[PDB]
Amino acid sequence: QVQLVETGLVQAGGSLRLSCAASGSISSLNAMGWYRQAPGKERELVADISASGRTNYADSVKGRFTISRDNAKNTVSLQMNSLKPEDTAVYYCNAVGGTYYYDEYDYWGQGTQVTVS
Amino acid sequence: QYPIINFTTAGATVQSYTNFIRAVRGRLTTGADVRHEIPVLPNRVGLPINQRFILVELSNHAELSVTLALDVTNAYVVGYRAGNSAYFFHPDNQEDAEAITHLFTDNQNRYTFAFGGNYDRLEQLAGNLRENIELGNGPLEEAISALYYYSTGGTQLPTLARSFIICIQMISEAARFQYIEGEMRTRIRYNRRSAPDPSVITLENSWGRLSTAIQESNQGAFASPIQLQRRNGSKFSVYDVSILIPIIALMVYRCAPPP
Ligand SMILES: [Cl-]
Repeated sequence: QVQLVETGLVQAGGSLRLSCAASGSISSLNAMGWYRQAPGKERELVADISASGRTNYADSVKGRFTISRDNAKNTVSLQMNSLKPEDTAVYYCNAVGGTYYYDEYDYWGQGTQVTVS
Repeated sequence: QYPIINFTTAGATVQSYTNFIRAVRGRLTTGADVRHEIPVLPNRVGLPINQRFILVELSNHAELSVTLALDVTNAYVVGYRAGNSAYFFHPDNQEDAEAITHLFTDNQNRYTFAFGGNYDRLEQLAGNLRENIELGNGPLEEAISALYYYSTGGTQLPTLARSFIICIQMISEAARFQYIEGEMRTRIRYNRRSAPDPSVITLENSWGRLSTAIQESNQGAFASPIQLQRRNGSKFSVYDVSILIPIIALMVYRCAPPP
């Protein structure tokens, strides 16, 4: 019982913010992050962050995207600046958790379309 | 009354450590379920409670001692005994809560923690990420001390979490990954303490997804890639089981074997 909710057309070089809140039986919730897929291509990790503050970033978006996490409300943010048409894709929130291993569950959001240029 | 594997850091060697881990991998798995050359841990739903646990008794030169309990289905530490007191992580489900009641049934003080054994929670409590906590014989001898002294009112919560982090990796994670067993063997051998690097952290985080990816694979080929990191923290992807064979020693049960 764990659900993900994704809030958040942009012009090239503009900014955009995506959020992902979690709720329900998330006691041992670990990392949370954002993947993306441009149709026909493939899912790419974009960013993720552990409640403990460990941040990861795809090379492509370093210095452009910033991922933040608010533990108080189990929510994750994605600040996307200097958008390129190449960033156009369906973006998926992702959450991993488990008391007996980091990724006992691997839940995905329904995705939000992002269109650039 | 569960089987008990014994290890001491006092006089520890690369060989005694290996025999230890080897014996631990052997007690976790009957060996009946092997897929793509990698043994799968027993399934949790069917498993009789008298086959669910394994005890690891640790000692050090101080001659202090704690007994950890490992879950045969995940190989994780689920709790430990020290003296006449036993302590367990918060279990995710109710079925697992029940099973815990069969461990260390003879000491007067049982306790459940207000937190799971998940790294993010442990790292928070410890005030340190895994990459900031050194591993090796030294660290282990210290974890043992601190786990023990917790049952006497000697060690505070932060040091307990840290110590959990050390034991879980040097034991559970090493049982799961031969690559990680190898990391520990290098330390010790040379008498080092060092924090684990990305290549290690990232594996410890993807054991679950890795197991699924392999068991749901198409004759090995992953439906979708697993993101890993090299020693230098450069990101990369694995799509096929054949390249993980030397890396991973055990898989958590995800699917039924494909006939
Ligand atoms: Cl560590």
